[PDB]
Amino acid sequence: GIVEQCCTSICSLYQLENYCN
Amino acid sequence: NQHLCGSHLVEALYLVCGERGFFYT
Amino acid sequence: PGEVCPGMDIRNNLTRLHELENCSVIEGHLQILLMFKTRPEDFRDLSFPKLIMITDYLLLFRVYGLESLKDLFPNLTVIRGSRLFFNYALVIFEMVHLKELGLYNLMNITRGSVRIEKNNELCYLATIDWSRILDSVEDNHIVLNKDDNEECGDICPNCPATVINGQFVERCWTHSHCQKVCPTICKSHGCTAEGLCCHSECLGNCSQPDDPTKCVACRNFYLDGRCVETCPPPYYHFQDWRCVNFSFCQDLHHKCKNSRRQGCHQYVIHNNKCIPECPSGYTMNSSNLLCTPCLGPCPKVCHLLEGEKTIDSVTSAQELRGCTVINGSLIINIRGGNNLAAELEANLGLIEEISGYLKIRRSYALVSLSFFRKLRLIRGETLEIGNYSFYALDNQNLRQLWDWSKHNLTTTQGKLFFHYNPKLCLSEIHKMEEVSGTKGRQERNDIALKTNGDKASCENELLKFSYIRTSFDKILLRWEPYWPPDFRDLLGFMLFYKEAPYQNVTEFDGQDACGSNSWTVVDIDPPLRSNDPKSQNHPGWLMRGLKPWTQYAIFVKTLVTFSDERRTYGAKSDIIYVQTDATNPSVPLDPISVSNSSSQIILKWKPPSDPNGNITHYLVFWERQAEDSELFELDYCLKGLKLPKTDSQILKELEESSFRKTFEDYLHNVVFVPRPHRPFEKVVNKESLVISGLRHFTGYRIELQACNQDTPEERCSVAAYVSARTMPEAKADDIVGPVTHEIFENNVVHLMWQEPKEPNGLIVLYEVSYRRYGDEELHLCVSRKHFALERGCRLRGLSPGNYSVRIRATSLAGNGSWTEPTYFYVTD
Amino acid sequence: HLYPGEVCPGMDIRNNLTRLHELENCSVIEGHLQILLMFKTRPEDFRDLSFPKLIMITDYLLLFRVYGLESLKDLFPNLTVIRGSRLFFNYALVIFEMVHLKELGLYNLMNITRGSVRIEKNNELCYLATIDWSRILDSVEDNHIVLNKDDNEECGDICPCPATVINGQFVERCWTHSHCQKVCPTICKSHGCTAEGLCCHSECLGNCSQPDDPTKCVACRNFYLDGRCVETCPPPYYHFQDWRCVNFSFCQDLHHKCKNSRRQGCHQYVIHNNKCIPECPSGYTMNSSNLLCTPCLGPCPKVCHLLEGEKTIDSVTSAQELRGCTVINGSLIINIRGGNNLAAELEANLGLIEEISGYLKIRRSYALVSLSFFRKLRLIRGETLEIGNYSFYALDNQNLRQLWDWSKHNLTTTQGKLFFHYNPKLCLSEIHKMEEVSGTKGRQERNDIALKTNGDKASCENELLKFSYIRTSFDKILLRWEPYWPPDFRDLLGFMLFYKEAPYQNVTEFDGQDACGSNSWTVVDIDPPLRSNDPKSQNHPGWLMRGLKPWTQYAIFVKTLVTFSDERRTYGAKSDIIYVQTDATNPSVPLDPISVSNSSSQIILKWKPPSDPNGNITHYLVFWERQAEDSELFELDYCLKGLKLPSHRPFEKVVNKESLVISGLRHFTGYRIELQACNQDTPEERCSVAAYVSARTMPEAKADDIVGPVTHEIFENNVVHLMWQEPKEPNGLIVLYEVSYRRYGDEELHLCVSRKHFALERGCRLRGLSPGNYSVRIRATSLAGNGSWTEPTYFYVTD
DNA sequence: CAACGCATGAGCTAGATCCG
Repeated sequence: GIVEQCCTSICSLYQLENYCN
Repeated sequence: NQHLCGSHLVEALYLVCGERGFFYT
Repeated sequence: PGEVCPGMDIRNNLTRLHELENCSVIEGHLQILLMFKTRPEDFRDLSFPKLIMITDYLLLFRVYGLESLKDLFPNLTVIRGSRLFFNYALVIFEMVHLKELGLYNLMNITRGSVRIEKNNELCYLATIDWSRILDSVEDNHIVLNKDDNEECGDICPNCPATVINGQFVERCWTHSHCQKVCPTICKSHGCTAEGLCCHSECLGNCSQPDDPTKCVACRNFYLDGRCVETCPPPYYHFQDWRCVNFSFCQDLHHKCKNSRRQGCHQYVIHNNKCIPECPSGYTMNSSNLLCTPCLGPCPKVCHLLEGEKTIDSVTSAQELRGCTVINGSLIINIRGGNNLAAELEANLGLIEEISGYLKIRRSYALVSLSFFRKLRLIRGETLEIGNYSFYALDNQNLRQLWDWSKHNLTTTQGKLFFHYNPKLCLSEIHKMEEVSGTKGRQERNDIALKTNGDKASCENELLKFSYIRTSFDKILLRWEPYWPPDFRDLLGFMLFYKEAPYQNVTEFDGQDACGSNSWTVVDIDPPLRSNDPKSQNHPGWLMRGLKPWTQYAIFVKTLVTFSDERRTYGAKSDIIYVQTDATNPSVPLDPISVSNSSSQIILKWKPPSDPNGNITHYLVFWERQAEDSELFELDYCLKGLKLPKTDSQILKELEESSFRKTFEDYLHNVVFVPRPHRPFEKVVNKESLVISGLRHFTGYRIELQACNQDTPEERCSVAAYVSARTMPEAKADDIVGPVTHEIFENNVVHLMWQEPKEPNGLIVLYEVSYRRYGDEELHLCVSRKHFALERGCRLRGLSPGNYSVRIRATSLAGNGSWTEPTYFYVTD
Repeated sequence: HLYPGEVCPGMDIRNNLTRLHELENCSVIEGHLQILLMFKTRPEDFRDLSFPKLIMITDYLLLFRVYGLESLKDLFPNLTVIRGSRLFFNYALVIFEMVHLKELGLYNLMNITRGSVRIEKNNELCYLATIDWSRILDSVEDNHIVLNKDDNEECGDICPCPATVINGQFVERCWTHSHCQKVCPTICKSHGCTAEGLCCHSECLGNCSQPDDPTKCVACRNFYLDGRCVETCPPPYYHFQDWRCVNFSFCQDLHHKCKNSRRQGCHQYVIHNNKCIPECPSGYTMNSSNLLCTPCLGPCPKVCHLLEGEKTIDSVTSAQELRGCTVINGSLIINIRGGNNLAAELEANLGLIEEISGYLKIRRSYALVSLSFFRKLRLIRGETLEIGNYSFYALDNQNLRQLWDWSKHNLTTTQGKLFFHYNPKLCLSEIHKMEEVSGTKGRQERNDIALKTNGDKASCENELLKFSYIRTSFDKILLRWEPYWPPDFRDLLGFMLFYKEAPYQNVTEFDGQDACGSNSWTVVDIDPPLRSNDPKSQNHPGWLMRGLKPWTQYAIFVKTLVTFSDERRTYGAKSDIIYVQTDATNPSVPLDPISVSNSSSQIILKWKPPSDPNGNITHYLVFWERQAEDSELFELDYCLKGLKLPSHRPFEKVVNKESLVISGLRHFTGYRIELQACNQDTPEERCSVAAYVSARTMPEAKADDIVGPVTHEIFENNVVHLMWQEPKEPNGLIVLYEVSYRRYGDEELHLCVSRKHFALERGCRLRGLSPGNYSVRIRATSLAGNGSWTEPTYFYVTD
C-alpha cells in the first residue's frame, strides 16, 4: 500500500525505489 | 516537502523511475 | 371609630363582606364586581353603617339586584383618590335594578372624576349638583342612562336649590333625602345643621362647631383623636392621611420582608414620610432605614423569584430589565425567536454581579457569553448539589466563553462542569483558570478530555499578510498560501470584513444569532499547487464595495475536513486594520441665501454627504448677473408682471469533496505493486458667510466648493450653484427735479422729466395723473418705449385750465413718491 | 460469422507500446483491459494503430494517465457492449486523468449491462453534454461526470442523430464531429436495430447484419454456442462465465493444471447444476474423481477464511469477494463513503453470512438507510473485541434509521459490550429492544451507549393521542384532546402545540430538526395540566387560537414533552396531523375602480377583485345615484370673472364579471356610483364596505343649438327688442347667450346676456345703434361648451 | 339533565367545560 506508507508517514527514497522494478 | 501523497505522488515517482519502468506481478 | 383594614376585592360570592364587620376607613380600594346569582331579597339585611372615608376609589361593575346603595354605604363622607381607575374615582357601570343612587352623605371627593354609565333603570341623576362636590368638574362622563328619555317622576321634597346652567331646579339625592349645601362664606369645611361653619381643618360634617377634636373627616392629617395640619416630630407621615411614630413604620418592613407572594412594599424613611421606594439616585442604608444619595452607578436592587429564574426567550428576560445585583441562582435556556442580534445584549448589558450558580443548560441559539459585559464576579454563596457553581450541557454552537485580555473574571468557591460542548474548545477552558484562579486553592475539577473539541480546532497556525494596495475605492488582499499536510483536505478560504470606528474590535462579537451575522462573509476558491517555492501560487481576492476614507477590519479563516482520528488542522491570521484613500468630495447640499440690507447676502448650506476626509475649508465665488435684457420689450400695463450557505449545504458539499478524495486514493493503491475674473472668498470651519460690498437689487450667482486638502496642490469638487438677490433701497426711485411742461396750441402737451440716476433693476412704467381740482382723475400709463422715443409724454385730450399733475415711475420694487402738483396755468 | 476471433484473457499495458501488439486478433476479453502510465508517447504514432475486431469486454475498462490519445476512435471502433461481471469501485468504465483526450469517440457503444461510468478530470475533453447516457446504460443516477473542460459551454459543439426529446429541450445528441449516434424507434428496446428501422431477432444487441437471423448477429445476449444464440443451451453443454457453452472436455482439464498450486489465483472448476462453477457452494462437497456435487452428511459450511484479520467494505468490488461464503473467520468493518444508494446490490452477495467471529463497525457511512441487507445473521461469536472491549459499534451514520425488523429476527451476541454515538435518525427505542433480545442484558459502561446524541434530528413516539372536540369560528378555532398520564405524575413538563398554514393537503411530517427556521410550525407552549387528584376534572386540556385569517386550511398536531430519565420508559406521545378549515368573514374593498366615458349614453367601468377575498366571492353589487347640478350655478352672471367647463336606486346583481356597461341615461350629468364585493348571499347577506366613484358622461352635439326664426320688434326709443327660443333640452345648463350684429366694413360687435337679464328683458334688447340694416347672429353657450350660430337675420330701421 | 340567559371577546377585570 503506497498510500499508507507514503501519506500517513514520511517515506525514504530507499523505500519508494522498490516500486520501480 | 517529503510528505508525498495526493496528485504529486504520481509525478514525483516518475522522475526517480524515468527509464526502468514500473513494476507489477 | 373603628380600625383600619386593607382593600377588598370580592367576586361571585357574598360571604366575603363579613370582613367589614369593624372597618371604618378602608385604605386601599374597594371594588365589588361580577355577582350574577343574587336576587334582590339577598340585599335587604346587609348594611355597613360605619364606613366613613375610603382612600383610593370605588367600583361597582355588573352586580345584579342591587336595588339602591342607600342601605349598603349610608355614611360615606369623603373619598380621597390617591390611586385611580382609568383616572376615575367612582365608577358605576352596567347595573340593572338600580333605581336611586342614594349615596346621600358624601361631601368632597378630592381628586378624580365620576363615571356613571349604561344602567338602564337609573334616575335621580339630573338632580345631583356635581359643581360643589368634586372640585374638577369637566371630566365626568354621564351618558346612555335611563334619563335620555325622561319618563320617571323624580319629585323630591322644603329642600334648598341652586342654579347650574340657567335652570332653577331643586337639588335632591332620593325621594326622602336632599343634597346638603353650605353657604359660600365657609367653602369647604362644611356646615352644621342650622348653617354655622365648622373648624378650619375639617371636611364635610362636624358634630360640634369650633372643636377640631370631633369632626368626622380630617382634611390634612389624623393624629390620635385630634386633627393636625403638619405632624411634628417624633411622628412621621404615612400614606398621606394618618401619622405614625418610627416604631409603627419599622416593624412591618421586617414583617413582610418575606413575601407571602407579593411583596411587601419595603418601607424606607425619607424626609418625614414612609415611602415604598426612594427615587432615582437614592439608596437605603440598611441600619436605620434612612435614605441616602448616590455616587456613580447605584444598585437597584433586584431580588428574584424563589431562588431560580429561567429565561426561555426575550419575554422571560423582561423581568430582569435593568437589574444590577442578583441575590440567587440563574439559568439560561435560549432556543430561538426573531431578530436576535442586539436584544440579548440590551436586556442584560448592565448586569453587575450574580451570587448563586449559573446554568447554561439546553441553550442552542447563543455563540458566546460575552453579553455579561459588565459582570465581574460569581461568588456563589449558595451551592449547586454536586458542589458545583458553573454548569454547561447541550451547547452545540458555543465557541467562546470570555475575552481574558479586555476583562478580568474572578470566583472563590465551588466547582465547574463542562460536558457535551463540542464547539467549545479545550484550550479556552484552559485559558480561564489563570484569570479565575482555580489553580489557586487547588482543586480537582471534572471536565472530560474527549467531550469537547469536536467540529473545532485549536492548533491553528498564524497567517501573515503579504501585500496590500489601496486605491480610492478598491483594495487587494493577497497573503501567504497555507496548506494542511494533505493538500486535498483544504476546501477553501473564508474572509470576514466590517467597518470599524476605532482600533478596538474583538474577533467574535455582536452576531450571536442562528442565521445572522454582523460581518460580511465572502468566499474564495483555493489556488493550484505546482511543487514550486517560487510560482503563481499565492492566493488572492479582490474587494470592490468600499467607501472613501473608511477604516476596516479583515482576517483570514480556513475551512478543512477531518481525518478519521479527530485530528484537525487549520490557520487564522491576525486582525489587521486597513484604511483607504481620499477622493475629491461631492457638492455641498441645499444652499440657501437670505438678504437683510441693501448690500449684504448671508448664506446657509449643509456639509456634504460624503466628505472623504477632514474638510479643511470651503471656497465661495460670487459673480454678477446684470439684467435679463429680453425683459426690455414688454408693455407692463396690460396684464401684470412677467417675473445563503445553510448547514445542510455545508455537510453535503463537504461529503462530495471527501468522495473525490477517496476514489483517487483507491486508484493509486492497486496500480502500483511493490517488489518482493470674479472675486473669491475662503471660509474655514463654518457653514455661513456674510458677503459685503454689493450693488442693490442685482441678482448674484454664487458657486460653492468644499475643499479638504489645501497645501499639497489642492483638489476639490464640482461647484454647487445658487442664486441670490439684494433687498432694494426705497429712496432711489423718486423723480429728481420739477417735471417740465411745454404747452403746444393744439391741446397736446409735453410733460418731460428725467429718469432717476440709480434705479433698482429697471423703471418699467410711468403713472402720470393730471386732475382739475374739483374734477375726476383719469390715469395714464406711460410705457418705457414711449418715453424712450419721445423723451417725455405727449398728453392728448386736455381741456384748458389749471391742473394738479402727479408724476411717479413704477420700477420692479414698488412705488416711489409723487412729485409736486405740476401747475401749468392759463388765466381765465 | 458471429465471433470470428480468438478468446483472449485480460491484459495490462504499461510504460511502452510494445506490449499492445498481443491484441492483434482478439474478439472478446474475459477479464479486464487496462491502459496505464504511458509518458514518453508523441501524438503522431497513435494514428497507425487500430484494433478492428474487438467486440465485447466482459469486466471493465480503465484508462489512466496516458499521453497522446486525441480520440478513442482510432483504437476501439467496434466495442458494442461492456458487460460488467467484475466491476471497479462500482464503475464499469472509468477514464481518469488523461491530458490530451479531445473527443470521446466510442461511437458504437450500445449497452452497459452492470455498473456505471465515471469520466473524470480531463483538461481537454469536449462533447460530454451530447451523449444521452440514459439510453446507453440502464441506470442513470450512479454516474459522476464532474471537473472537466465541459464545466462551461465553451467547446463549440457543432454536429451535422435523432435530436431526442428525453429531457424538456430540443437538443441534438452526437458522439464526435462527424459521427451521430443511433436511436431508432422504440418498439423493440434492446433487441437490435438496422438502418431502415426494421427490428431484428429477439436474441441480439447492437447492430445486425440481416434482420431476424440468429446465425449472423454480432453482439449476442444470453449465451453463445457454435455461431448461434440459444436462450438456454442444451445439456450436451453447460454454462460458463454466463456467456459461453462448452463441452465436458474443457471443464475437467483445468483441474490438472492448478491442482499443482503454482499460483493461488486459479480455481478448480467443478460441475454443479449445469454450471462450471469454481467453488461448489455451502452445504456441498466434491467427491474424489467424478467431479460433481453431492448432498452433505450433516452441515458442511464453506468457511470463508479472511486474510489479515480485517476487511473494509467500500463498494461492490470488495463486497464481491464474500459471495457465497457463510462463516467468516475474521471481523468486518463497514465504511461506505459518499454514495447515492447501495442497498440494492449489497444484499445479493454478502447477505448469506451466517456466523461471524469478530466485531462489526459501522463508521462514517453516509448513504445507509437500514442495516437489513445482512439477512441470515444468527450469532456474533466475538472471540476478539475492539479497543475498549466492544463488539458492535457505530459512528456518524447520518441516515441510519433501523437496525433490524425485530418481529421475525433473532440475534445472540455472546460476549462484548455495545457502543452507539452520533446517529441523528436512530431512536433509543430501536436500540433498547436490541438490548433485551441480544445475549447481553446489563453489561454497560456509565458512560454507556450515548443517551443524548442519538435521535436528535428525528422525533419518534409510540403511544397515540386522539382528538375529541373541534369547534370553529371565523377567527377562533378550539381544540380538545383526551388526556394521558405516564407512570410518574411529576414526569410531565406539559404539552406543545403546532399550527401552520397549508393550502393543500400534501403537508409533510414533523422532521424534528431545529435550525431556527420558518418550518418550526410557530410553536405555542401549553401550561401543564395542574394536578387534579380526580379522574373526571378540568385536566382534559385544550387551547384557543386567536390570530387567524378566514377561509383557509390549517395543519395541527400535538406533542408532549417529558423529562428523559435513566429508566427505559416515558418515550412520550404524539398525535397524527389533521386538517381544519375556518369559516369566512366580510370581504375587502374592491380595488382600482376606473370609469371611462365614450358617448352620451354608454358608461363603462372596471375594477379588480379585492386583495383579501376571505371566501369564494359570490357576487358584486353596484348602486348608482343621479347627482344634480349646483343651485349656485343658477343665479350668477357668467361673463364676469369666471366661466365653467366640467369634464329608487337602480342596481344590478352583477355575477362573475369584472367590467360593467350602463346605457340609456341622461346626457352630461354626473352619477355617484358605489360597488361592493359580496360572499354567500341567500342566508344572511353579508357584503363588504362600499367603494365610491364619481362619473360623468360625454356631451351631445345638437342639444344647445337653436332652430327657428328669431323675431325683431321695433320700439320708438331706438331700443330694439329681439325674441328667440331657449333650447328645450341643453347639455346640462345654458349659461350665456351671445348675440352679435354686423354691418359692411366694420367687424362684429357682440353683447353679453345671462339668465336674469334674459328673464327680465324677455329676449334681448339693443341700446343705441346707428340706423340702417344690421345682421344678427346668435349663439348659446352652456357649461359643456358652445353651440352653433343661427341664420344671420336682418333688422332694419330707416332714417 | 345536556346555543343561550342572568356579559363581553384580549380595548389596572376574567380568558372560552371561564359559570349553570
